[PDB]
Amino acid sequence: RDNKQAGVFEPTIVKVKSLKFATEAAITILRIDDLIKLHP
Amino acid sequence: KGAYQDRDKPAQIRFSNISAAKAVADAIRTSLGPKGMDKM
Repeated sequence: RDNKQAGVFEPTIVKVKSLKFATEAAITILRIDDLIKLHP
Repeated sequence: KGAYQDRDKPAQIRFSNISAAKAVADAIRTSLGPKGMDKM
């Protein structure tokens, strides 16, 4: 449809922050290759 | 013509210590070098 005319209107800072958080989460998780779970 | 040994417990203790040290070194061998990953 038209969208940009008057349909959807969202800011860019929110999307930038979401993309940065997703990238940081994908980076901080892919660097894991071993788990050590101790017994209580 | 002599030098007889009648003890075996210190030898087994030393062998077990060497095996434990080798196992520890092999376990910590992953997190080494610039191309290493992180553990959890």
